[PDB]
Amino acid sequence: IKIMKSEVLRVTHELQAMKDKIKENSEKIKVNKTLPYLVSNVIELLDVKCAVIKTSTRQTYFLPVIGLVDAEKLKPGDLVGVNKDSYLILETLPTEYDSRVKAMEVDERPTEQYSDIGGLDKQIQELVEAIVLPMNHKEKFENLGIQPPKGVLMYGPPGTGKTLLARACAAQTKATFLKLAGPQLVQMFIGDG
Amino acid sequence: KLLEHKEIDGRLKELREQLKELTKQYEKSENDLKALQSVGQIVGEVLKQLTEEKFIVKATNGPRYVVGCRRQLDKSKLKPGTRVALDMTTLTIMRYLPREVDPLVYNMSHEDPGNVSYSEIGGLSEQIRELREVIELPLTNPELFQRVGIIPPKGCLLYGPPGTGKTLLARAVASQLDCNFLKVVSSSIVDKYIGESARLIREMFNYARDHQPCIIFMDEIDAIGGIQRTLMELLNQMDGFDTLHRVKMIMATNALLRPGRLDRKIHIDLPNEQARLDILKIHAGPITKHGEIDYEAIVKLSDGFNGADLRNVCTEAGMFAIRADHDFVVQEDFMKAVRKVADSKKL
Amino acid sequence: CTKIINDPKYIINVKQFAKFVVDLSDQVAPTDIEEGMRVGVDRN
Ligand SMILES: Nc1ncnc2c1ncn2[C@@H]1O[C@H](COP(=O)(O)OP(=O)(O)OP(=O)(O)O)[C@@H](O)[C@H]1O
Ligand SMILES: Nc1ncnc2c1ncn2[C@@H]1O[C@H](COP(=O)(O)OP(=O)(O)O)[C@@H](O)[C@H]1O
Ligand SMILES: [Mg+2]
Repeated sequence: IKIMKSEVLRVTHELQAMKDKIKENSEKIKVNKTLPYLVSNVIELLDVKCAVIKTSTRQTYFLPVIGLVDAEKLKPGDLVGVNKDSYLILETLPTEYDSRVKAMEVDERPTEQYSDIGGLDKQIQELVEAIVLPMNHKEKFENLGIQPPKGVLMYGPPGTGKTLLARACAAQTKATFLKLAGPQLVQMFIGDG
Repeated sequence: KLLEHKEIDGRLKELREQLKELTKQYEKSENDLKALQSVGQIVGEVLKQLTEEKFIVKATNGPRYVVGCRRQLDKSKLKPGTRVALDMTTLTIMRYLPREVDPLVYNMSHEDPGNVSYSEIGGLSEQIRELREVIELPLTNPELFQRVGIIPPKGCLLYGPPGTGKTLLARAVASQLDCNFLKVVSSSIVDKYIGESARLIREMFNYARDHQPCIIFMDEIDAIGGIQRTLMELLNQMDGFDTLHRVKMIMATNALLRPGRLDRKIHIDLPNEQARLDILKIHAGPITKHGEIDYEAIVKLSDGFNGADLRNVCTEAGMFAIRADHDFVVQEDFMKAVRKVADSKKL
Repeated sequence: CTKIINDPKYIINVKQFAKFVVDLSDQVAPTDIEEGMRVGVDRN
């Protein structure tokens, strides 16, 4: 019967003291998290809990402590907003895609049936069986235990129908086509490509 | 009244555990608050040792600074080339860091201490016997080699048809040791005249020596840089001088044949049909098949004379099986695949 | 503003200088700023 009064009083007192002290600590952390958040990437994670961060200013700093996030929920390559000057990680950032990458996605879905391609029946069959057939089947390809090839290189003289076949494949597939060009992935800034 | 006290104890224990979890969360908050005061440290490479207490460090994308160590750091760990973390204000070396894996080195530094049986590479018993006779004796017991006097067994040559299993030959020998097993095919050792050297001739022998024995295994040197005297000089350089930790060269391609320049040369025999059956067996293993299958007349009709031909016909029989729900490939299907490929290869 | 974050946060690309996570000043409203458009930011 003593445990009622003694324990309830003590535990509620510790609850309230710890609660307002947690609110104080959280307020201090929030006010200390200066918003600018210089964006940086974790190039590697190493044990002492410590990280090597390459900032968007093209310079890499070692961090004696991780910061305000958890080291377990991190890996190489993640986007983290570090402090402008302290360079300490303040929060993790969701996967960010450049405007060029988003524009790279096919949204108009050009309409080109395979009937518009003449003289390439074997080539169309190879492309559809290497790029589309392993896509919407998958599990049965594993059932036969046969490895579907990872990539296809369409090569030949100009005007043979390479880009035409690619456009037709984008037309007659439900996959999210991601078109691009070689010169697109060439930029002034180091590491931009 | 006992049940009332028991529900009381249940609630009070819940409150105690809640306080414990709150205490853990408060400790994490205090830990991150303490972590807040920490500041980053610039990353650089120690280029040179000026004195005991003076160092030369190059910031990754900064200038070169003359700096000194902190104090309680083992100065021997700071060789030229090591990665260190300078303080951001006094620029003193604070701690050392592992190197960061470099680009170029992806097939030059990867280790494969695997166990690939000679059954996987089928139909080449004589070649694997010869490879063992060449590599095992120097690696196993060099004491007899230094006793007789002849130190260097380097050289070797496996000319034959292209892509018939040259890599598997050095992979078959991987049954005993041969961990690093680098593949630097037609590149990064000569580059026409000299272009790749030292940093592209010596790191082979360094990363082999700092680990278990391996095979630089340069490949298809008929396409290096795409000059002869340069190759003559490169093979006659100090490569055979040190011969670190019994690492051999397993060149594969098509007075260069004397000792010290090229050791025993073996012609990879054209895949015999009686060996074609073994190749087709060990390639057609993983693909899901049926009981009535039989690999006897295929090699009779399949005279494509290439191992990759066998791999591709194994894949192409399955590719035929993709049409219709066939989870297994029938003998007629293999026959169709070979009568397709062995004739398509002619074009 | 390369990416919008939802107090909303905004990731900005200062050409070659750097990438920052910033917020709008009180002068502009969140509706005006859209993803991918170029905006002016103070130097501090
Ligand atoms: N086999 C074909 N059947 C029908 N139309 C074809 C065929 N080959 C080319 N064309 C047409 O001719 C033009 C050739 O352009 P296409 O984009 O196909 O070129 P390509 O093969 O990708 O080569 P390049 O990259 O050199 O321009 C297109 O307008 C296409 O419609
Ligand atoms: N006799 C064989 N047994 C099994 N696989 C073989 C055989 N011959 C060739 N291969 C296949 O060929 C590939 C290796 O080709 P390789 O001979 O290394 O070409 P290259 O000599 O041009 O490097 C391997 O993936 C292997 O599956
Ligand atoms: Mg084109």
